[PDB]
Amino acid sequence: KAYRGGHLTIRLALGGCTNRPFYRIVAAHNKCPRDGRFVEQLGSYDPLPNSHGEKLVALNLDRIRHWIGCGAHLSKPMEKLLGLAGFFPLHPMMITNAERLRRKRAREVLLASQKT
Amino acid sequence: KKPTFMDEEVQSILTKMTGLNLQKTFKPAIQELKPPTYKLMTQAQLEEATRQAVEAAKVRLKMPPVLEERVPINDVLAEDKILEGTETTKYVFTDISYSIPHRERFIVVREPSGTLRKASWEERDRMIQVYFPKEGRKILTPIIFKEENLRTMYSQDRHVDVLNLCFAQFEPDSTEYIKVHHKTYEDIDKRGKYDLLRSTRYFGGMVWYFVNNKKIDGLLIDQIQRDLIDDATNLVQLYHVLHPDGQSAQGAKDQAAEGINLIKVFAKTEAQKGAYIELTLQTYQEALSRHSAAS
Amino acid sequence: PYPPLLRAMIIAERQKNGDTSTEEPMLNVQRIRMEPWDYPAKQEDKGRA
Amino acid sequence: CRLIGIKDMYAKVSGSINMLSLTQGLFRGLSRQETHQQLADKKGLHVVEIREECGPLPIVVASPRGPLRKDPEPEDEVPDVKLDWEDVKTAQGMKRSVWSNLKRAAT
Amino acid sequence: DEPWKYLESEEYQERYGSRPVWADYRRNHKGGVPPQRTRKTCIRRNKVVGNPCPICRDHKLHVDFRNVKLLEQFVCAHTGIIFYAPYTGVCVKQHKRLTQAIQKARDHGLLIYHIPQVEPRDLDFSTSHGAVSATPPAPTLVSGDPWYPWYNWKQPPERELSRLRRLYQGHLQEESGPPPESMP
Amino acid sequence: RKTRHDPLAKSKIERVNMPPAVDPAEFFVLMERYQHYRQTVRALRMEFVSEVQRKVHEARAGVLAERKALKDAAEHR
Amino acid sequence: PMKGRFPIRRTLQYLSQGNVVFKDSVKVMTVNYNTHGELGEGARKFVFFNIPQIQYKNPWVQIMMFKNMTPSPFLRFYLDSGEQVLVDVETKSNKEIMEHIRKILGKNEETLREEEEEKKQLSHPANFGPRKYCLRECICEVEGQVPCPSLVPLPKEMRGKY
Amino acid sequence: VRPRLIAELARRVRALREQLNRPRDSQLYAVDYETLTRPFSGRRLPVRAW
Amino acid sequence: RSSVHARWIVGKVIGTKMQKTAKVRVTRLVLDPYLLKYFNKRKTYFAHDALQQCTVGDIVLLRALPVPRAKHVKHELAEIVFKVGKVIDPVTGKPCAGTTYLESPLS
RNA sequence: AUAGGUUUGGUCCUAGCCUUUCUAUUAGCUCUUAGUAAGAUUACACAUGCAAGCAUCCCCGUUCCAGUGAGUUCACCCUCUAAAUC
Ligand SMILES: [Zn+2]
Ligand SMILES: [Zn+2]
Repeated sequence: KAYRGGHLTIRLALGGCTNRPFYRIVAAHNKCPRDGRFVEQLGSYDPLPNSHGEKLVALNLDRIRHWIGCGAHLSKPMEKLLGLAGFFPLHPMMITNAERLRRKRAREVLLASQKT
Repeated sequence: KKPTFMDEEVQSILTKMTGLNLQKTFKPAIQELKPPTYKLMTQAQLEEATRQAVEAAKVRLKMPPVLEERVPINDVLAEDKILEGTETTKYVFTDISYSIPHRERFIVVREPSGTLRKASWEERDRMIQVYFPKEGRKILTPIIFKEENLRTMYSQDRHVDVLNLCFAQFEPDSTEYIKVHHKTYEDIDKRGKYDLLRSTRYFGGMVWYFVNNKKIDGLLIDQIQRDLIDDATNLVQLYHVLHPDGQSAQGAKDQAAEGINLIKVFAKTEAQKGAYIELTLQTYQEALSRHSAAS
Repeated sequence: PYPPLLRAMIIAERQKNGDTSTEEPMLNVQRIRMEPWDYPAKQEDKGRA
Repeated sequence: CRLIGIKDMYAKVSGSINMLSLTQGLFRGLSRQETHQQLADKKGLHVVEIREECGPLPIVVASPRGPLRKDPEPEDEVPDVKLDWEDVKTAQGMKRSVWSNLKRAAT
Repeated sequence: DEPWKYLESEEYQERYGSRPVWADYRRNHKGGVPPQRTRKTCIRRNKVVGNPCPICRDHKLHVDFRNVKLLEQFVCAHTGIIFYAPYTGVCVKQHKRLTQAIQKARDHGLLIYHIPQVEPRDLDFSTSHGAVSATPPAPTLVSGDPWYPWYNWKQPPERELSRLRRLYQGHLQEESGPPPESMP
Repeated sequence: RKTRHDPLAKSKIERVNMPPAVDPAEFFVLMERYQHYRQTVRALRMEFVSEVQRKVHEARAGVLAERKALKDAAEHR
Repeated sequence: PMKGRFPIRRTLQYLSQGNVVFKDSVKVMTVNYNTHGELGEGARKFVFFNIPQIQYKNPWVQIMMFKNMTPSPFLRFYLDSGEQVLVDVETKSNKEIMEHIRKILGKNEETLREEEEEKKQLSHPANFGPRKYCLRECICEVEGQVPCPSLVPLPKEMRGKY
Repeated sequence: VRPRLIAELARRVRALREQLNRPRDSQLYAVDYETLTRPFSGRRLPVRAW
Repeated sequence: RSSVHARWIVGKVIGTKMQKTAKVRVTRLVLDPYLLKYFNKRKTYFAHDALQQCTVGDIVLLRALPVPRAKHVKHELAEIVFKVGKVIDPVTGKPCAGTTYLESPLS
């Protein structure tokens, strides 16, 4: 269609079955259905662990470069994965929620020691 | 400088040793069948068709690259101790690209230590076969690549197809490719079916393996028994070039060995059953006195 | 610094094109300004309801 | 064809399916086959085979029992042959039938 | 219990011959074109149906990855395809077990199947690239500074802290706490 | 979802948007992170934007572009 | 039997068996040919056998055929810049004219191969889309990844039975 | 295409009505200061502004 | 450049009854998807001619216009390729009725 | 279609109708478990509950998603070019 106002968005699209998720990195317009008209599929993210166990993710880094240089507004889980990868700096919230658990384990360590 | 597998001289020598049996290169295989086509030609066009069949047999008989093993990669790109302890399972990543060659694209792993380690060789092969699948390769290693199963196909004399399966599954610079190839070569040296690996592209590879880690005794044995005599000599010649500091080589340029002598020299110098080599030459020359009398 | 992977591809690309050129891949940052969460907007780029 | 020994063949009959014309036409055609040696003798050329299963290898099936003709066969470009629209339909994939390639029992 | 024996016995050459096991069976159906699927199971419960199929008629014909003669009986010889269930007359159950058995024999070695010579995966076989060689290490990595210093906690001045409190009092939450290091 | 003309409900005719408890050092260090990130990914975005513009400009008119154009024209003549 | 003298001309392999893939400069091809005369037999056979092959491969080029208007058979090419190439065909043959136009105003093998390479760039092996465009639809296949529930039941880590 | 004259006319008079009888700033951001409810808007104010 | 689809079209003049306009008939070859034989299909084009130089029956090359003049005039005359009867052999620039040379080529 | 049944006293030809195959909905009779896909007939009338917030006041969003198949060649390519994202 047209969608009055809007931009492209590198985002994740769910495409699996119940209790078995899968996200395909898609460069779709923001005002479009989640699973819908994507301009270019840029990658895939299988979040369930392998039999060996490696949680595979894939990225057409060159085409992601092209669409970012064309004006794609990357969404927050995409920023997380690109930090995890190393194409983008580690996201602030992925270090902040880290330090929130670090101190939460401590809250437990001390309480546990008092119990013992 | 020592010529490797891909020098012009050694590549031509290995070629003649292989041989081009058209009825073995282009052989009836049990695939899906379509009705055969028919043509009517003269003797000249029949000769042209055989020449083109020979050229296509050379194309099918181009030698696979024998290469050295690869150093197991262990290179930590980065280490985010702040991310350490957040995720439980690893997260492998692949620049799928489209035009970057597969030995040039970046595949990395993120571990629960925060380490952004570069992906290993096995993980690299697995990842490229997932995202860029090539016909034949299954990311789980085939169970046919074991001791008892490989021995079963060895007993059923299936060595060419062993090498074919190894080619499809594993990359030549990989350890498995080398181990499986060398175990097959030791097996065929133990019993010995050099006609079974003749006219196949994996002959030049058996030769280098044997000459480099020298066990070419059974090679010369079958070669002369089967009257492959320009071959035998070229095989010695290749041994003499690959080991130029051998006393056999010294005796070769001292005694101006130019033909069969080149072999007798080898027997009397480094052949582990030189009595058998020399004896089969005497029996070959007894048969030669016979067909020279026939001539 | 460039992010780790991007740094690796850049040093590898130039390593390939040829010149070794082992300087660190820095990028300029002073071009980017630092307007914080108090800077005001414009009323024509706005619209009263 | 089980009484004759023919094991692999395709056959479609159309027009009137009368049994006492079906058998007679079948025997007429099968007894008026032209064999490879007769073709080689009639044309003076080698009759050679090209299977896709073996490869580019030429397989001589019938050579003439007399002299070999040395003028090559005339490559008549764009041959004037009467084609069957059913064959061309099956080749181009516009033959849509829910009856054609059905899973049947042996022979 | 252990196969590879009956097909070399005498009763196999008495009941069958050099002929296939499945070359005597005709499935009863509404005439003309057969239904394009055989039954799902000759043996329901422990009862055998009216026309037992080629495999379900001689309890002795066991199916596994080592019964090579039966496997080559049910697979074609001039073409490397497994014969389909209407062709042979076997049930959907056995056909499935036969596909499993043929596959298991194929990657156990006790079955011949044509393997195509594959062409090399890549053209250049070098290993001289950054993903397959080393990289010159990061200043942070030869040191121990974290990549991008903004990841480390660094307490701002208490003047900024109290300015924050002046902005957000009342609903203000607790204090801070420099984050720990080796969380258990 | 709803449109501009759906009567608003009763349950939401009154509902306090009680805001989240603001912690202190996390808020300021989090701001210093948010600003650093926006800056470095802005730098990466400018790099990618100029690379795309470079690709467009050299594909339209580069040096190999003019080379193949003049070769095609000379071959035509 | 298919109707017509040479039924091979309407068989969709003969049409995509031609070799002339006109450049993007040509717009109009005009074929003036003579029905009688022993010299214009090449042009007559070129109209009969090869004009169908030219249009299938060059689908947007106007090909107009003119009969006995001039005493000599000839071809004309109106090109987008404004050009009017003339190729007389008297005392030639249809294969000769075929070769002639593939040399003069026809794309080269490198050009069609290169143009072909750009096409394959679209069908990408890694992409996971429905079987009309891609090759795999989920990673529920790649053996080693968790299967699709439907085929293999998932362990009791699934929700509901938590 | 049959012209949508009525739709165009309705658009035009809607625009002219919006231009002319536009509600002003006074009867817009005014405030019942006890319950924090503006009028003609009916929405109260966020928690950082009471 | 031009917003007109058809850039260059060779056609035939049907009528000159409108002032400074020629009604022209382009004939293109469209493939019957079933019969696979190319059948001529015609589209009527209205060309602008300023000099009233084309009569009915001429073959005319029409080029496009950057932007249509009238509702249907989207093309202009580029050449009266073949003038009714007065046709000059392009190969030998000597007049020719049809199949015969009015003026001889070996002049 | 690998085809078959049926005109007649009988045969041959032409021919219609039907059969055999696969899918979908509904009806009958009868039905154990587990997983998963899919799930008004009606553009007829709808009780009731919920589906649009956010936010230091401005704005922004409620023009999207989600739904339906009434109407029906406003969907594709090129030229030109306005919102829009860089
Ligand atoms: Zn059964
Ligand atoms: Zn799935």
